Amino acid sequence: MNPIIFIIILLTIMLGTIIVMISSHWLLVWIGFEMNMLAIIPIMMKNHNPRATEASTKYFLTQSTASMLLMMAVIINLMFSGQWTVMKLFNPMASMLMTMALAMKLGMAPFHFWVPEVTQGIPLSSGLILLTWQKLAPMSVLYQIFPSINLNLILTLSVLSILIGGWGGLNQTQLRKIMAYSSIAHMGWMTAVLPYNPTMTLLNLIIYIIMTSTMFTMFMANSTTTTLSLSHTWNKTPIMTVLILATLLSMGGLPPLSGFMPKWMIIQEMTKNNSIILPTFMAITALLNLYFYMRLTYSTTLTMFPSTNNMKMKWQFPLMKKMTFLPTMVVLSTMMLPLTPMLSVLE
Amino acid sequence: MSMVYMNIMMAFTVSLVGLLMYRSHLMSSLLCLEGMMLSLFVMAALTILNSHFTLASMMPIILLVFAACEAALGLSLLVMVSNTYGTDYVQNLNLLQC
Amino acid sequence: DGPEKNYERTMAILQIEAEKAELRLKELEVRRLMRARGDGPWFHYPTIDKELIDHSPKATPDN
Amino acid sequence: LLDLIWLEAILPKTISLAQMKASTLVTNQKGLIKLYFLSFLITILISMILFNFHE
Amino acid sequence: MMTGRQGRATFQFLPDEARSLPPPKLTDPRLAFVGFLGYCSGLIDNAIRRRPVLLAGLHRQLLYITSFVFVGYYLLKRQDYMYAVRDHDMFSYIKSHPEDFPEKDKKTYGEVFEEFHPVR
Amino acid sequence: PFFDVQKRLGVDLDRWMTIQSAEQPHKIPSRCHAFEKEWIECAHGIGSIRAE
Amino acid sequence: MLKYIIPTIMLMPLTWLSKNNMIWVNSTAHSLLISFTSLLLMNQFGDNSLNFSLLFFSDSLSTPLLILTMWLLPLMLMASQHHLSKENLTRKKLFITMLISLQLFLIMTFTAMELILFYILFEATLVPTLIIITRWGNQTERLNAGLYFLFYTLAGSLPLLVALIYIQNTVGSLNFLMLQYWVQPVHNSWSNVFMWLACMMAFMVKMPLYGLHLWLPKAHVEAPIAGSMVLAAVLLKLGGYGMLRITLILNPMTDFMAYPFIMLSLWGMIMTSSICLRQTDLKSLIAYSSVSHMALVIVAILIQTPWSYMGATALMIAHGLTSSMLFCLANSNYERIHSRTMILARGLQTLLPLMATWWLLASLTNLALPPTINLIGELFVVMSTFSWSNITIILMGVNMVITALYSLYMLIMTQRGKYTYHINNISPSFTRENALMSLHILPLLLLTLNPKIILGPLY
Amino acid sequence: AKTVLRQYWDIPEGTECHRKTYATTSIGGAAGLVVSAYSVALKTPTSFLEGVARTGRYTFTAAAIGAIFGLTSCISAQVREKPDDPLNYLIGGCAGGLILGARTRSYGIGAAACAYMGLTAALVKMGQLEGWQVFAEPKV
Amino acid sequence: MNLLQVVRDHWVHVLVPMGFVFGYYLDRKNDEKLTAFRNKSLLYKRELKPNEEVTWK
Ligand SMILES: CCCCCCCCCCCCCCCCCC(=O)OC[C@H](COP(=O)(O)OCCN)OC(=O)CCCCCCCCCCCCCCCCC
Ligand SMILES: CCCCCCCCCCCCCCCCCC(=O)OC[C@H](COP(=O)(O)OCCN)OC(=O)CCCCCCCCCCCCCCCCC
Ligand SMILES: CCCCCCCCCCCCCCCCCC(=O)OC[C@H](COP(=O)(O)OCCN)OC(=O)CCCCCCCCCCCCCCCCC
Ligand SMILES: CCCCCCCCCCCCCCCCCC(=O)OC[C@H](COP(=O)(O)OCCN)OC(=O)CCCCCCCCCCCCCCCCC
Ligand SMILES: CCCCCCCCCCCCCCCCCC(=O)OC[C@H](COP(=O)(O)OCCN)OC(=O)CCCCCCCCCCCCCCCCC
Repeated sequence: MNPIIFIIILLTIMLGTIIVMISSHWLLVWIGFEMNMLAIIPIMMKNHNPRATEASTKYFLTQSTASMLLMMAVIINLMFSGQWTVMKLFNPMASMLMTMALAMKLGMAPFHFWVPEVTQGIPLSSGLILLTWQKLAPMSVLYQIFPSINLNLILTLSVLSILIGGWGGLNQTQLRKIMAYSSIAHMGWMTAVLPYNPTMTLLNLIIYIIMTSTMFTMFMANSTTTTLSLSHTWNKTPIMTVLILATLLSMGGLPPLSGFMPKWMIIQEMTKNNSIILPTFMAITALLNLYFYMRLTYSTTLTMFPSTNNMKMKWQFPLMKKMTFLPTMVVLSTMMLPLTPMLSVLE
Repeated sequence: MSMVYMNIMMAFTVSLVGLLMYRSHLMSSLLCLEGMMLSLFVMAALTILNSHFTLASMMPIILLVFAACEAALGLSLLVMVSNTYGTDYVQNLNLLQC
Repeated sequence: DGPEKNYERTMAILQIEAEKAELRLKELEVRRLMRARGDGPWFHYPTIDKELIDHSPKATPDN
Repeated sequence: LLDLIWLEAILPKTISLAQMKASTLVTNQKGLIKLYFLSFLITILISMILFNFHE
Repeated sequence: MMTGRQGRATFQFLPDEARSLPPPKLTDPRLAFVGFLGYCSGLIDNAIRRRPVLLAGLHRQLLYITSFVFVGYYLLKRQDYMYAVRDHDMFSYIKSHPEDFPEKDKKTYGEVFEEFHPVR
Repeated sequence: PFFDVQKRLGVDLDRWMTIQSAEQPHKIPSRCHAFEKEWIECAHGIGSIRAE
Repeated sequence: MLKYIIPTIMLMPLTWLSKNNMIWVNSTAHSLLISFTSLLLMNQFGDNSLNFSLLFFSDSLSTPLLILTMWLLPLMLMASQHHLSKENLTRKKLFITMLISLQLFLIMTFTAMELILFYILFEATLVPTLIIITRWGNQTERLNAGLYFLFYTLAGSLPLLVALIYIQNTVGSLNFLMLQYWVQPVHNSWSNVFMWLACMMAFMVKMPLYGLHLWLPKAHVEAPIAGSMVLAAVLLKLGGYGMLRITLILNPMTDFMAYPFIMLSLWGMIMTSSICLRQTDLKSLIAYSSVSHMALVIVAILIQTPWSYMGATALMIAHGLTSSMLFCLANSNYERIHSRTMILARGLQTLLPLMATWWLLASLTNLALPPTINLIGELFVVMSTFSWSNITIILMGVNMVITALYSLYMLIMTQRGKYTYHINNISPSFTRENALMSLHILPLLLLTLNPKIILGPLY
Repeated sequence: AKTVLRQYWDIPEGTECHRKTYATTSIGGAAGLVVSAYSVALKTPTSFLEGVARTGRYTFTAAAIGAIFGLTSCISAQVREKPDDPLNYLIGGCAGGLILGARTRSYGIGAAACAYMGLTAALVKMGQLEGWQVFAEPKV
Repeated sequence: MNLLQVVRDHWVHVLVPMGFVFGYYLDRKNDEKLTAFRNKSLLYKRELKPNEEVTWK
């Protein structure tokens, strides 16, 4: 792509999301999703290969179906309330349709199948946009309609997402597929707490984005997309293996790292509402994710896998990728737990 | 509700089932997607016109414009798929299985 | 440190912790009422703003 | 009998074995648009008929 | 829960009523920790780019510390404002609803009966 | 809105079309103008939990 | 506690800013100085605990555990510096950093006032411990050992997190001093049964409880020597310390909820003691010995008597020094013959006379020869358990017979008989090795002179 | 599901076992059909009769598990005269587990299914007695 | 060189000792924030000695 056109397309992806986030009108929310989908397809197609074309097609079909269901919910809401204001919906059928539409857009289980495939089929930079920025608009909508959401439906989607994400990631060797299932699992935490305290949905979203952004950036720095290609990092950039280790432990939710904070604060809110079984089940099931994060740390940082002779040639050249914000992101991904009370700025 | 809504809502349901139950041609599924938009356009227009919601009269046009633009994007992807494989069959789009 | 300093330092610690504990129990009770009744500043889900309404004489009288 | 066998079998070995089996069920997919969207239709129908999520 | 506060000046980082609160002290231990995180980010930046970790680019390390401390100061001001608002709302509600928060007539242990459970 | 930029800047991007009892071209009223006006004024300011 | 936290933190820049050839000298010297200052924690009062601030406090329970913790760091640096001699400088410094960070988390863990602060630091110790096992362990099995260690601990500790937050919502505080005055009795309902299990299983797994102990023979055996020292000496005692604290808020339900865990411990100690008789790996035998000793601590904590609580505190301290000494003794043979098999090198008393004296002293403390503090702790527990039920003296008596058998079997197999003919690289014991052994046993026997300082708050 | 579950919990424990079994068989049978639907959709059967065979095999297993649990637990509550006891479900839950082993022709799955389904069933009964909420309504 | 090089060799040896002094000093500052009951407990409250102004610091 012409670099100027690439900038305009990224700004349009952001504009679509911003429109969703500032709109008080359901039509403008729908337009924001349409604009966002239109602008993201080129960045998925940009490397021109059959896998990128398949991923773009699978993504287009999923998102277009979701957006039609969203519009159906809006129109039903208009028929039963005569207004367009972005707020609680006034019909239970409209609520179910919009909740399902947003679950499809988020890739929540059982609407999840596209996330692993689409992420695998596109470049790492595109996957970073797909798994971080693309969650902002659907979450911002769920944040505003949650009082009218069916409690059983949203909690069912959350439980399934945590289960499927945890189990799906166990069988993966591709880094992009691991991040896709990790995203699905982390999605379930955000929606599980939404009925009780939407502020903790925002907290988990922000910290998830920071950690996911850190992981993709480090994968991009060495152009690694598989477990075995990442296992060579120790013999090229040792510092990167330590940073990868810290972030993976943080994503695993281990104290005293930053990733424990969202799990800690969500458990607190659910227990205040006499929800004991569900947070206990969620916390235990999250051990699945810790397992396949720990497997990566074993092959990357805590042991030394075999290298190749041609790796010696790489020693003579410096890293020249930008790695934008990486030093800041990795610190925020790991060392923020002592500042947990700062979550009140999200209130 | 009035009787007409039953049929417009059936049409949306029919085209949604048609969208979710693929055969082979990717083109046949895109038509079901456009069918969904047509039923939304009609139901929106009927609700807005009957209620005399004057400023909402422009909403069906915006719906049609944005949905046609999204249909152009869908057709472009179909052409790129047909270039890769020589058909628009969805069973050739299974590389990402692995 | 002598026993007196530790003793009265303990009382200062206990007072702060007892005060925080009572406030924690009060906040939960306040949240339960506000969410049940909707008469407080919290759980105040917005309704349509009535300044949006047009009060001009319309094209027809009955409205 | 106890330390090397049964105390392994009743907890870590069996729990680990089940997760592995569940993982292969989840990830043994054919990558077909047709089947994935067919499962969406089942999900929506179940959500209405069985769980009445539309109410 | 506090999204629709009656006195919520919407989409404002620090509404004007926050100016009645004491500012965070520049020696605040939380602000010192934020500065330390900035210093760690500066060291990591040297490490990933294979410069001498402690000495390389002292100008860059200084801007890491300053920017973290600068942003940290305002985030703490908002943090302290949001907890002040929470307490203000809580106490106003308790005053407006005395029937829901009655002062208990609370007895001494000489009067209240607690069962004894021997440990034997 | 998630971010209420419109209210902060005092610019009306899409509020003008949210309800049918807002100002219309040539003062054409919607059929249910009176009912919507009465419901909006009743529920104004008290929050949705009370309004329901 | 800042007078200990800050100096511990400064060990890190000291390690990183030191001359390349002085990393072991500098960190060892200053960690010993920190250990010396920890004796100021012995300002304990008869009635009130020593309450520093809103965050931290020290009573007669945590004080001895703190002194042991800070004492262990220099010993671990001494024990590690030989087998890390060919490691490159940066990785050596990172190894020391993990040890320092573990000490930092531990001393804050033992003084945390609030149970949720205790929890965060209690889990925090996992991370450096896992890294030490998996990165610097020697065998392929270290990777599997790390996973068993990690997921056994978290399977229990995540339910504990839910329970603790539930208690704070109901009581209003998790501050330990407040809970002493606001504690309410636990009614006997199904919901309280699972609260009790949530509050206890995490600590039970760390002891470990018999049945839930399979992680320990893996982790303690695959870790490097410093890893084994801290794992057995201190980290097992987080479970005991946690149980001793949390049982405050679980009465009277502990009366009947204790029964299944008392049976597991009383029978488990006999099972694990028997296992020691047929172990072929010297390190594995020492690891199973720890499970048997900690079964007594579990039983002592669950019967909740003043004598059992004094005995439990003494045993935890006594076992910490003894088990660490045994691992160091076993490691010194491993650094010569590079095998953990116990029957491989025999008759070492003929080749290493003084080292055979350390083996004897380590063995005698392990089988609880009076008047060692090992015996004092075991005796007090046996006394209290006899009052709980006279019949327990049979299980306690059998265990003491079996313990003597495997303790001296280890001594006889390795130190006595005829030396192995083909093993010809048993060089004389280094000054470092001899100092390392005597820094275990000398404090252990000195405590016999003044036992009260390790008898805990019930004294 | 809301209705069948309501019918099951309306019947007092250890009484009207025939109606108790009808409810649990329906709950199990419905779960089997749901499993069949996703299985047939995601793993296409080789032929139409193969797919009907899979559905029958999965549905019958789930209904058989549901019937035995409902029947066994209701009878245990009757011969012991202990309606409000989790042990009845613990027994019913294991019986359903053994059926799962028998249908899968595996002793190992049967024993694992006994232990885990038995405990799960007991927890369900405890929750009903104590009012444990799985999907708890927001309160604070 | 004397003084120099000696200092460059051995300056790290002030870190931990200065950590202890700083840690000690911060411990005292925390005690000055917990004076709500100084000379006010029922057990120890008393009249101040003539010159004396606080019973402990
Ligand atoms: C004027 C120019 C413009 C730039 C000015 C900006 C300066 C501030 C930016 C930060 C830089 C701090 C100073 C860094 C000094 C590094 C000097 C150096 O690298 O020399 C190495 C020195 C001696 O080492 P040597 O004896 O030669 O070799 C030992 C072999 N192992 O080793 C040392 O002695 C280095 C000692 C460590 C460095 C100091 C650590 C500072 C910690 C900062 C904490 C941040 C807290 C922020 C809180 C703010 C809250 C308000
Ligand atoms: C409350 C009291 C608590 C006290 C009791 C605790 C009981 C002990 C719990 C033990 C937990 C399971 C055992 C953990 C030990 C480590 C597991 C292991 O190492 O198994 C190895 C096995 C072989 O496969 P693999 O290692 O991947 O092959 C080589 C490639 N790395 O690896 C595998 O095949 C995959 C293993 C996946 C399992 C990872 C551990 C997750 C444990 C949580 C289970 C989540 C259950 C959620 C299910 C909900 C729905 C039913
Ligand atoms: C090998 C795996 C390792 C992991 C082990 C995990 C252990 C978990 C144990 C959980 C069991 C907790 C108990 C739950 C049952 C409900 C408890 C209850 O509320 O029952 C109350 C009742 C009390 O009886 P009572 O003393 O008469 O009442 C007071 C009047 N005097 O109840 C009573 O009668 C008190 C007696 C309850 C204990 C029964 C003991 C059963 C026999 C000993 C089994 C030992 C453990 C077996 C583990 C095998 C696992 C495979
Ligand atoms: C022996 C037992 C005795 C009978 C009792 C049990 C039957 C209970 C009634 C259940 C309803 C019948 C279930 C049969 C489903 C269809 C089976 C099937 O696989 O159809 C064949 C087809 C294979 O596709 P293909 O490879 O292209 O070959 C085409 C051959 N005509 O398959 C497909 O193309 C898959 C797509 C069509 C199926 C969509 C999913 C719905 C069917 C799920 C199973 C039934 C559960 C849902 C219905 C419950 C209500 C009855
Ligand atoms: C029963 C006591 C329970 C009491 C309440 C507690 C609920 C416990 C929930 C247990 C969940 C069990 C999940 C088991 C997963 C099945 C794993 C398996 O191996 O089954 C295989 C079997 C198919 O056979 P296979 O050979 O593996 O594959 C054939 C390929 N063509 O798979 C199949 O054939 C289909 C498997 C369907 C399993 C559904 C079982 C649910 C039964 C619910 C009955 C309860 C009734 C309601 C009670 C209400 C009051 C409590």
